[PDB]
Amino acid sequence: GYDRALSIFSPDGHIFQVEYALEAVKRGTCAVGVKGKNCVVLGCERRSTLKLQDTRITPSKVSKIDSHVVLSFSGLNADSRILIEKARVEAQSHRLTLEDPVTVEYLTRYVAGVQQRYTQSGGVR
Amino acid sequence: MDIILGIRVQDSVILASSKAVTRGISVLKDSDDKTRQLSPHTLMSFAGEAGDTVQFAEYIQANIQLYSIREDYELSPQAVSSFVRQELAKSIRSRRPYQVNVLIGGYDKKKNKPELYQIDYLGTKVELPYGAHGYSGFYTFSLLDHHYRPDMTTEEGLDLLKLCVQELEKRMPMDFKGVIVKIVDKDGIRQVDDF
Amino acid sequence: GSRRYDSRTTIFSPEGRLYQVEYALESISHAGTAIGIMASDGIVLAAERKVTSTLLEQDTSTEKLYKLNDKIAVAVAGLTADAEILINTARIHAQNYLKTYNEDIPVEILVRRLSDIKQGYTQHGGLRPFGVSFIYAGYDDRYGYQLYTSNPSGNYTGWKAISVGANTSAAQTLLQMDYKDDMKVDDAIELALKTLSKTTDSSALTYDRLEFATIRKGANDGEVYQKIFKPQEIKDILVKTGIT
Amino acid sequence: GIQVDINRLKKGEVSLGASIMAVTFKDGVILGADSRTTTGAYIANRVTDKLTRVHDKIWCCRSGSAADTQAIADIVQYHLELYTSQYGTPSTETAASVFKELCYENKDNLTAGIIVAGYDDKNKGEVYTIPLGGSVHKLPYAIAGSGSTFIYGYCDKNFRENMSKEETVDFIKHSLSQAIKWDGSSGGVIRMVVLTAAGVERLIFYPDEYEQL
Amino acid sequence: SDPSSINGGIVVAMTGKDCVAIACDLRLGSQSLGVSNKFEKIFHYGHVFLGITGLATDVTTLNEMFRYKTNLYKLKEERAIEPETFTQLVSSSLYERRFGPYFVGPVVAGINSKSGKPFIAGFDLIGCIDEAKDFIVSGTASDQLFGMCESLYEPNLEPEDLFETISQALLNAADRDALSGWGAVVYIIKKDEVVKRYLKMRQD
Amino acid sequence: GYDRHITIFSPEGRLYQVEYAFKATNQTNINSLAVRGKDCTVVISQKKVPDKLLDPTTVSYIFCISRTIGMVVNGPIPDARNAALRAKAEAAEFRYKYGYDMPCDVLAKRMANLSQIYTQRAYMRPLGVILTFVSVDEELGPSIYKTDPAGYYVGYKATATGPKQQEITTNLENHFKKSKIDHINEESWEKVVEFAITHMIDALGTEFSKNDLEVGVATKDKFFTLSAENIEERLVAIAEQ
Amino acid sequence: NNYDGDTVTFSPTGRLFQVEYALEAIKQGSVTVGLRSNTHAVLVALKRNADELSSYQKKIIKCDEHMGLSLAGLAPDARVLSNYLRQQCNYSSLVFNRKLAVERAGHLLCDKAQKNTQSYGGRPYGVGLLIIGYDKSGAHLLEFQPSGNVTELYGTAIGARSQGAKTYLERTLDTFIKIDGNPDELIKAGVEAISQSLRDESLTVDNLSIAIVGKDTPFTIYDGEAVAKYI
Amino acid sequence: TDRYSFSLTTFSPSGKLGQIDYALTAVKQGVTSLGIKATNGVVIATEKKSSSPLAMSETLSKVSLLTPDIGAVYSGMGPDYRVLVDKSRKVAHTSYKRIYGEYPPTKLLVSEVAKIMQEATQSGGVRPFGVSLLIAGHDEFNGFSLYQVDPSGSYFPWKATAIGKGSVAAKTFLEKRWNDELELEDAIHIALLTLKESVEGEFNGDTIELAIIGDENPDLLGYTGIPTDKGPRFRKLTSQEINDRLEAL
Amino acid sequence: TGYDLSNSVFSPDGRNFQVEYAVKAVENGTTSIGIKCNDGVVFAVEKLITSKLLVPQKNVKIQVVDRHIGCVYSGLIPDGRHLVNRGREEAASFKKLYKTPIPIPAFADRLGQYVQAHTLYNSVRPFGVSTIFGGVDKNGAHLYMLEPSGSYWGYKGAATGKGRQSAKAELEKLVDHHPEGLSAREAVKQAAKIIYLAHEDNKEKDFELEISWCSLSETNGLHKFVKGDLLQEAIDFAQKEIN
Ligand SMILES: [Cl-]
Ligand SMILES: [Cl-]
Ligand SMILES: [Mg+2]
Ligand SMILES: [Mg+2]
Ligand SMILES: [Mg+2]
Ligand SMILES: [Mg+2]
Repeated sequence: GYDRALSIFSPDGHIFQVEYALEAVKRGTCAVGVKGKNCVVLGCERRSTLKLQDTRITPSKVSKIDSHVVLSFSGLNADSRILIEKARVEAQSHRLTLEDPVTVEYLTRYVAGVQQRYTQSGGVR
Repeated sequence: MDIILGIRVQDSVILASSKAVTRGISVLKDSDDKTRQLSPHTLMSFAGEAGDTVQFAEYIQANIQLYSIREDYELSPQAVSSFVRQELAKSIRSRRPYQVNVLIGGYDKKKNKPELYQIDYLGTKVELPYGAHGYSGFYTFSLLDHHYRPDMTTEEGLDLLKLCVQELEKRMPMDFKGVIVKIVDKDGIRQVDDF
Repeated sequence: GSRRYDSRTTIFSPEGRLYQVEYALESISHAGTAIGIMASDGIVLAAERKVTSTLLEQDTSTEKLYKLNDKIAVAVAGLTADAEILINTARIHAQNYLKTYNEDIPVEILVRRLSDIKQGYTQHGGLRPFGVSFIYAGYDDRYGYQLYTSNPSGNYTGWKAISVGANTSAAQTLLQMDYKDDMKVDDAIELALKTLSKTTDSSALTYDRLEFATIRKGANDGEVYQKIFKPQEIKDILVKTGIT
Repeated sequence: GIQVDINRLKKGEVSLGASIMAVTFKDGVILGADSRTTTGAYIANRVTDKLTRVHDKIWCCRSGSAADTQAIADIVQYHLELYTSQYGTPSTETAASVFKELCYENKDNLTAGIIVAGYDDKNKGEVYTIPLGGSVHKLPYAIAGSGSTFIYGYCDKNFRENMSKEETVDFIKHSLSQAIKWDGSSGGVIRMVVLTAAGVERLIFYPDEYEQL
Repeated sequence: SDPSSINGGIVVAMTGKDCVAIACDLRLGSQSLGVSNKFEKIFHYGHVFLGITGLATDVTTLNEMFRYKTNLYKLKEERAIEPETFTQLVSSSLYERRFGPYFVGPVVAGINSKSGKPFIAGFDLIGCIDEAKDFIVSGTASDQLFGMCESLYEPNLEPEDLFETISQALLNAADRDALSGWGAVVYIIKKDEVVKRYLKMRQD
Repeated sequence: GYDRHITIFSPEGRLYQVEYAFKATNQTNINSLAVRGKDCTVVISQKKVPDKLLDPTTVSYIFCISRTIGMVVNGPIPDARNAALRAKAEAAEFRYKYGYDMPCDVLAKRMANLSQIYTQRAYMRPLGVILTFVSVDEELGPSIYKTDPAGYYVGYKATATGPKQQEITTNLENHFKKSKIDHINEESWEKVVEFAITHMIDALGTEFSKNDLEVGVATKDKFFTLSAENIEERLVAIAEQ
Repeated sequence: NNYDGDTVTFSPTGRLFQVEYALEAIKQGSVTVGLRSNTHAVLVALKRNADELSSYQKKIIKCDEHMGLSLAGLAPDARVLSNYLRQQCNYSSLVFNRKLAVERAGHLLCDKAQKNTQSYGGRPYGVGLLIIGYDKSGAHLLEFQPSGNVTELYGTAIGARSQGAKTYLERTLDTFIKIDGNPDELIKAGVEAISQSLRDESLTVDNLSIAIVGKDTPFTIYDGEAVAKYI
Repeated sequence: TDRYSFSLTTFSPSGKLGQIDYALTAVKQGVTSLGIKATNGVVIATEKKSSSPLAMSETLSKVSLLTPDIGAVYSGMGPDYRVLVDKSRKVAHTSYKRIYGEYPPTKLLVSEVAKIMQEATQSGGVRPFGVSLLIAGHDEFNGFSLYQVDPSGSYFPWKATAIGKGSVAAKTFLEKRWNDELELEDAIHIALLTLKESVEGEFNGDTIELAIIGDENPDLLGYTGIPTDKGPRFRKLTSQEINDRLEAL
Repeated sequence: TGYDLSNSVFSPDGRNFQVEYAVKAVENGTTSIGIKCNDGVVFAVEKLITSKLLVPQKNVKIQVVDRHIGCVYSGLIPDGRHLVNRGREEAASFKKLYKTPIPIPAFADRLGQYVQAHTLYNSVRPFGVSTIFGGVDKNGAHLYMLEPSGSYWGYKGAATGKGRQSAKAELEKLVDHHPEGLSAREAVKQAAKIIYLAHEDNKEKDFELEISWCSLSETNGLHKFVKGDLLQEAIDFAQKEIN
């Protein structure tokens, strides 16, 4: 298996691969989240250099993880699908063992844990 | 043993399932619901080896719910039944097979038709107007051959079902503590509380 | 050890870009142009063969257009060898779905899985990405006629009309100009060919330098037919639209 | 009895119940065997060759399962050919060790009663016997197979060390003659193989001769 | 406990003059209990027909498997699979599961589109091919079918006459078997047309 | 320029590591020669023992691969022995699996395919050796097949290998132009060895003692190497004519 | 320079720089002293602290009832190697009912350290060890270096300014070797030896660390008020 | 252990795959080989560049049988070709004949070979194959066909083509001579003419290697009895058979 | 260039510079020798006394393989130990399968192939030792010397280390003056002398002598160390010759 340590420290104490990943997020379309008294609203930007699009079938920017939780993102589109899939699986697994749907904090903690694991695992970015 | 029945009528599918859970010479529970909702318009009843039944039902339930979230779309009863059959078909040649028999009652929203599938633990699928697993069939099939009509209403189907339960209560050796009845139609799944 | 010779294919640049994905897209931009146009009653796939030789066997050839199943087809842009690896995977995935659910695979599901495979080669494994861009053209009973595109990054998007490969900038402008929503298949056929005829690097567009296909509901009553055009059928449709 | 030797075989497999023996003498060593192979009471092959070459001047007598002994002998021949390419001619002891290793390590799955016999120039004639368990036993002479039970008495009384070639051939002929006469699993022709400094000589003896001894 | 006779069922195939026929019963049971009278055992992939008797779950599984394999075949080969080739594919696939086999008795039937020659073939559960000019039989009433076919069959029958012979063979065999019957289907296959007929038989 | 360190293509379509493996061949500074007779195949090689402390009997570049096959190597002894051990194993396995002795040309192909793998796979380096296989094959008769680090192999009427290979090659070429045949028309192997030594003396221009040469002979059903006294006897016969 | 990237590379003069850089980590480590007579063997170690608010880094580790070592360099690497020694001592007891010889202990450490200097990916151990013990052939003192080299000695010292203590022991060789049947006098000689490596700092109660093993003495470590006797 | 688990072939900033381009440069250096398709057959041919006159050129076969109805020839690196032929023969059995009980059609075997060459372009710790193949073959439903396969794994069907040293000139020569009404004997004649241009030294049956895919050969089958089995369509022309056609040239 | 940075890489000469660099490590090490005699072999080695604190006689460098083979080496001592550990596994599996103890030529190739294997990949380093070894088998006495490249030959006499040229010169004289052969007891005495003469190339630190031997008559074909009276007798002989 490909083992190379791609994410590593530099003399000044930075992990450049993690910081360059943040630049990819800075390139991505804008996403905003605002929570009110009895609701939360997720807003998302869609760049208008793409005409002749089919909005029926084009992947939506906001994704349902379970019937009560949603996930939006900014950055690489292909990467986001992998996190969403893992999160959806974990959401069903939680209902199966705990007999109760995930909390928003738990689902976040899981997704954040996956992201972290890719910062100190060999062979991955 | 356990009693699970199914009757497809004009506009709905009706599933009846026994409430008794027996271990040894003791009826441990008399209010057990031997079914899981796989999707808003698909219901699966089950019966067989202890432990295996619920473990299998919930495993399927989780997989169908995962599909629904991923595609934001409900799988047809035919598609769900085929998925369930394949899982049982894999299972039978495993180290330890699931000894579970199921009935899948669903309402296909695209076709606007009710559908009833009977699948045994070997992975043997059949679509039927009426179905049953275990020793129940030895009484209910011949009874339904006589009394069943294809164009019946949901109310006529419930009276036809009452006729089955009465016969089973009369001639079955074991006390199965009545049945929980559920109806699947265009408006989804609901339970008949007084039976 | 071996560290010395590792290119590190799956890393970020300081600007937050994937080197190998960007360079794979640069490769694809030199490939023969492929166009997809979606109409209300069907889909058109048109593609330009890469500088044809007169002694090339044209009728028994397949370079650009491939069949994934009875309802779905793809137009290729990039390395053909790479595309065939992905095509056979896609063909198998479609048959796995049919075996499991006794229903033809929904177009998006097939596209997503094929795009997820490409994504994997950019995040792990230390291998180079697939130098291929697809245009997916297919039909299902949920969304009807659909056009998608995927590229080496593993990102996919849906389209009404789209081009991949060479001169996409010029091609997309022309499509954006003449396309409209209430369009028919026969009109879309004419748009596809006219667009290629103007964006082509060749002197004149001829039958022997093209691949063409349609996905209509033109079969008898509520069923979809895939037509991969023969050489003579392309020759006829080229005269009928007044290009030659 | 002999049954638990034959009770070992897999159902329906060819049986190599046998009258095999190897005898050292002044000039070297002689291997001897019958030619009968059975499937129950049917003789599958009446002209079998149970004396088999694993090296130029290292041979073995096979008994038990035909399949198992053949598979083993083929592997041993392979090992000794590879040994010769690297280290030169192997000793008879070395050959017996390779046989033992296969028989012992696979003692549960195998039924192979093998006698190993060879000629060195330093060590002269040597005989090693390897029974079912996978143990090794170096002896002046050895007998084995279903028919050997009937000639323990005869062979012990008649064997002498430093016999001549003609005497040893007579000793083997008379012995196997009796083993064949009494054992139903043994019969056919009496094959022999002579191992000396002179080379390798094959001998055969037919019923009409040995029966009326 | 005997996989091949839990569900029950029968398939038979015959050749005629420039045609083939394949027929099956409709019963699916659980030992003594009859469960379904709509369970067809004949499938087709292009112009090649496959009938399968034995354990019902494996009948279903193998149909889905050969649909899978013939679809990929068509995409790669750019043509429909022929009966002779398909027969080999069935044999390979069954023997792949030599020491954990599908409990089935499949039967291939069809006409080669190139040569026009009528073709039939049968298999055991581990994939031993049984080729035949005249007829192939399979299922819980195989003995009965062998008896009916051997006596009723004659070579070079016309499609209309062949229909009567195969139908009478299946019906009278099924009525002497407890686990077979409950309806029947007969396929008559010509070079470029295929007729499917449902037979009236006793429902006990 | 890391394309010169591992086995990948250079801009001009070359594999430099393979080319440098060829130069390692002549590191020992030994010349070899192989010829075919009617019933036999003879291979000869120079033997150079510079150090006085060496046991000359252990200094050898000829190997007995199987009973029938012999192999002479041009190149460093560690790689030579590496190749010899593998060839011995492959020949033994072939006999066990397929029930007959591995032919000389089949073994050559097998070792050549192994050599090819080292030219394509990066982690394995090529062996810096040229393997010359000789036998009297039961189907094809007297045979000479030679393998190099590139994975190339071919049969030979006769051949030579080493630093002064070209001089030996043309010497043999001129003989076969004259004789008009593919082999040495000679009954006994003894005189085929005498031919081989004589033509090496003419080509190289040096005289040989019994300890300056190493000889291998292949006949039907056995390959063997000659002792110092066997060669001395052979050198006497050349001098007396 | 160009030949110090990894352990798998030789320099043009035949040196392994990654092994030499591991050796350098030992020189930076705090001083520790080892010495033995015929009856007993003694380890003396100067412990080091981060600051006045911190504890003093423990230098001595027990391996068995009859064996143990002191460390100098990377402490986690000493923990790995000492753990390996504990298992090997223990394997010898469970399988052979036999106390592991101090010489074999050294051989096992050598071979473990060596494998890390010939393979790609791994690294050499960054610690030096002084192993003492009493077995069937009397008292023993070993010196382990992460190059693989293990050496049996009467006395030695490793760490920063270890040359001072090593010179003292070289002078005192004839005296301390004959301190038989007297633990306290052998320790005194070790405490005086380590004192030749001190600069500005002196031996205090929570600074000094002593260990001993012998004929009728199991391997025991002395810290805190228990070493106040020897100041 | 093999620590090279990463790609040795990668995209350069310009979008080139360097190792594939360099492999094609190796093919350019290689000796000329060609293929021509007729109405009733296919011909493939090449020059036998001998390394030494002492070497027996008969033992080195540049034209190889893959199946009874499919043959192959190359230009580029000979050792790479040899192992591809070994792998190509085996894959014809494992992934087809052992499944369908019959030999694969030309296009599919070609597809399997291309897959092997594509993997050497992407897999870890390997370089691409330094060869271009020409594969001629026949099968019942597709008839006669001729394919080229490149180091990238790309393959194209041809009416006629040439690869290697003098391919540019050879392809021009074939464009003038090729028509859709060519008989097999005419295609062999044109092949020899085309090849004479690229060959410099001796030009005879001993220096030229040439094989055909034509009619079935019952005599080359080795047995009789089964009517359906009619023999291999692949036949390698002998040294004598070539020289006969060089007289009436 | 850069051809010397990685192992298993050919230079344009056709050389593996990493192996040549390992030879430099061997040349840096202490002197060790081997002497073949009438019916056996003798091994000897130079042990540099770094300090008074080194326990005499208790840092043994010569190693035994099986019961009949002796091994000594110069260079990186741990690399030599690793090689001997492999040798013992090779000798163990040979005796396990073939019953007879491993022959010396057979044993020599087992080491040779193992050392050669470490010149095939860049993921491993070549061995930093030249190993002199041998013993007595069925075919008589054998002496071998194995180098970092994997190259080995049979020897009448062998030497390696910092004083190899001095030892080689002294060995060449013994071969010339004793064509019929040298006895086992004589070879022990000569071995001592040659180490003392070879110590002139390493004369800063004084040294400790260590000798071992295998002989069909003297040691019954088994490997033994030279100790006590026989060792002191050999030292006295060497002391008398330098003066
Ligand atoms: Cl036998
Ligand atoms: Cl091979
Ligand atoms: Mg008898
Ligand atoms: Mg019936
Ligand atoms: Mg009935
Ligand atoms: Mg390489």
